[PDB]
Amino acid sequence: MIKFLDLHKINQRFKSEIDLAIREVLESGWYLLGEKNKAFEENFAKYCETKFSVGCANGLDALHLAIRAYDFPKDSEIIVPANTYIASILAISNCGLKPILVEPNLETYNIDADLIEAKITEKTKAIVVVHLYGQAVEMEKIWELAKKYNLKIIEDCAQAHGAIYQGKKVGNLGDIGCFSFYPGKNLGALGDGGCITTNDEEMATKIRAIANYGSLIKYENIYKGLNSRLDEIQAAILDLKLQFLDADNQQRREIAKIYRENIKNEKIILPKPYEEESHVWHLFVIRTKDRDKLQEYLKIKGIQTLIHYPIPPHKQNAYKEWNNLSFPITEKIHKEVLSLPISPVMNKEEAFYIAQILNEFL
Amino acid sequence: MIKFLDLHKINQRFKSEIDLAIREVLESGWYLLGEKNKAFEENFAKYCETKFSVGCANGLDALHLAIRAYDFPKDSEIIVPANTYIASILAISNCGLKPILVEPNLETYNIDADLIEAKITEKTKAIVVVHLYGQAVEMEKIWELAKKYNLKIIEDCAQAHGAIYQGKKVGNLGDIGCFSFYPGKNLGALGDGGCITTNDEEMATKIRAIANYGSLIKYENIYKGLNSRLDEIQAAILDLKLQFLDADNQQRREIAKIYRENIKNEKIILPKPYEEESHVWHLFVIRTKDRDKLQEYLKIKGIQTLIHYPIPPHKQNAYKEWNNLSFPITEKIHKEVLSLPISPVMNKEEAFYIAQILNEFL
Ligand SMILES: Cc1ncc(COP(=O)(O)O)c(/C=N/[C@@H]2[C@@H](O)[C@@H](OP(=O)(O)OP(=O)(O)OC[C@H]3O[C@@H](n4cc(C)c(=O)[nH]c4=O)C[C@@H]3O)O[C@H](C)[C@H]2O)c1O
Ligand SMILES: Cc1ncc(COP(=O)(O)O)c(/C=N/[C@@H]2[C@@H](O)[C@@H](OP(=O)(O)OP(=O)(O)OC[C@H]3O[C@@H](n4cc(C)c(=O)[nH]c4=O)C[C@@H]3O)O[C@H](C)[C@H]2O)c1O
Ligand SMILES: [Cl-]
Ligand SMILES: [Cl-]
Ligand SMILES: [Mg+2]
Repeated sequence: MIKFLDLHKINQRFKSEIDLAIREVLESGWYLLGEKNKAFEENFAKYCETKFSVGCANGLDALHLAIRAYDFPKDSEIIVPANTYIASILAISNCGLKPILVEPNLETYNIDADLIEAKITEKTKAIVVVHLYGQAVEMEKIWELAKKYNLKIIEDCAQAHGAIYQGKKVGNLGDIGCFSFYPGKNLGALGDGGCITTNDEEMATKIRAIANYGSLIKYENIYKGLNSRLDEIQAAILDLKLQFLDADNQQRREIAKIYRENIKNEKIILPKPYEEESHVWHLFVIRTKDRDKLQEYLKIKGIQTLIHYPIPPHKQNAYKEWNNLSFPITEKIHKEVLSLPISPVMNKEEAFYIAQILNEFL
Repeated sequence: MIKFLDLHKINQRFKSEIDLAIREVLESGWYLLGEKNKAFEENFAKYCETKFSVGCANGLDALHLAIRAYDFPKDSEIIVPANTYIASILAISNCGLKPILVEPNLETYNIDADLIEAKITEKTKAIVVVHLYGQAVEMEKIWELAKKYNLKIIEDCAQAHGAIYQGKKVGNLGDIGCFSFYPGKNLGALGDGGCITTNDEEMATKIRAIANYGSLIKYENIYKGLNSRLDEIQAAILDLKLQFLDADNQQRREIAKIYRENIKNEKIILPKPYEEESHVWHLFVIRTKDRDKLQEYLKIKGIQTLIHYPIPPHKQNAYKEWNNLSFPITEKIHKEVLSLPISPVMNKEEAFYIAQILNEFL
């Protein structure tokens, strides 16, 4: 069976270094809010070329912190892509604000910036751009509209660690970037973890306070806070893995290159980034009309696949109130997408096998 | 320097077992939602004598999950002790509900059940009882009022793992129990972690869903959820430490016994539990009129102390709107309390040293 994502094999490359990093935390007797978090924040900010980074508990919490720290009026709207993973939208709902869905461009699977303005109202306060599947959103028209309406740009970078647009890294393309370090991400922990990136020192400080019960000074609570911290053990593992992130992303890109050049099936639509540095290939997403039949065929041929995603947020029981809204581009994507195996440790001869098996489906 | 709480020394007792447990998780390649969480939940439910336990990210999240899962009307009130750690109150605020503060009994530092009814309204939906410092709340009058008004009882058990009232463990004294496993707690992880305990299978299932983005079935979201999980590494460490929790609590109780029998200073008020099994001695809290002078004297004598707590929630900037409300019993406690060193690994001869140093303060 070709595995979709072999996390044991990804992390086995660092077995001795992970052991030493965990043992350093255990021997420090400091498990939270410590030197490994400080070093990881400094190094991840440097990687994104932001002045600041603040660790937190997971990627949804990163988004919740970014929105909550703005303290927008309770009737505020936040624009968000209709086809993202449900967590990008949950963050807005969980802050008590109104998500306003905008279709992706079918060509990019990312928010269509030329559809946003039609949904801006006097209540709009922010845009959550999602760099979906590893592709950076083309930001030029988002920058224009954000400034025209004095909106904040909140990047959901959970799937796109290291992606580039106009020479800037995701996490440095708006007011604040929000990251997941869930174990399956392009930079994965061995547990839940997240961070924000920003150049705004006052927002970095406010988020660091809110994520620690609202406290920067022992015994004192400035804000009504949350509890959203990155464990020292996980910061230590992330800091050692960060050194290899560009190389891992390049390894992914070489699998994507095999698929993009060797799949020749007119009934399968391949991902096509606008620039190679814009895509770090968290997910390699194809579209086909017979998606469930293709997944079963591939399974019979020894190839594990997952769907990102089969049910869009507005069709979930969670968003029952939206189930009769029409987002036909999003609906089509969710009926047609399948994710092919891709990772930094995947053998290239498996990608050639998969490409020819896909060509035999036609 | 006698340390307040030596976590390295607490965890050093389990050095080889923690190494083996972490390595089992790493070699499984399953870091979340796995066998260590299943085993820990089963064993912690058995320990509390509840049918169910659901792991989550931390103790505040445990409380947030318990309240959120009830889906109370948005104008609802929740009764909570005025003198608890601020997180018990943050959980209510963060769910968009109205905290209604009730004074503790000065004799117990726990909610005065004979002051609750005066603050019940038609909007009251629950009581958050807090087993503060390790002492179980006397529940008989809380049970009576909860049933009279059809209120839910949500136990904040963060400080009281293993405490007993009327032969039942904290976490089995209401509708749902909420636990912290923050590293300093009587059962501590090596990172953030938490759980709920309950006999209600439908609430356990709903909380497990909400804590995993609202999803029990892959690709499907029943509820608008959060991301609040217990890492497999932390569940593994908690499960091995749970075997020693009663023995660690008894070791704490023996330090408390030294303080309670050997401090003879009429200007210092000692903690006095109603039954020995009701107190697991997370914190050993004294009161004195010259609290800041006593803390500095003890520091000069080589004894580290902390304050639980010096600023009550209603006086915090976080709750600025409450800063002119009067809770004189809570205010007095916060001006007078100091916590003496106590832990399962503290040397008993240090407790005798501390007791005689306190007697020399008079
Ligand atoms: C745009 C966007 N925004 C915010 C978020 C929220 O970030 P978070 O709060 O940090 O999760 C996400 C998360 N997004 C991801 C989402 O895309 C989805 O990802 P998925 O690929 O379907 O997830 P997975 O199935 O758990 O992992 C994939 C492979 O990995 C293997 N695996 C996994 C684990 C955990 C393991 O322990 N061992 C394994 O071997 C099993 C699978 O084959 O579901 C996850 C729970 C979310 O974190 C997002 O995409
Ligand atoms: C009633 C109630 N409800 C809900 C909650 C919320 O639970 P949570 O969300 O899980 O935190 C609490 C938490 N309550 C505690 C609260 O009592 C307070 O506890 P504290 O004793 O003042 O905390 P501490 O100073 O961090 O730890 C004490 C000693 O431990 C040493 N230490 C600590 C750490 C973390 C370390 O890594 N290494 C060390 O050596 C240093 C100190 O000397 O602050 C904590 C952050 C909360 O988690 C509560 O009391
Ligand atoms: Cl649209
Ligand atoms: Cl009162
Ligand atoms: Mg965590």
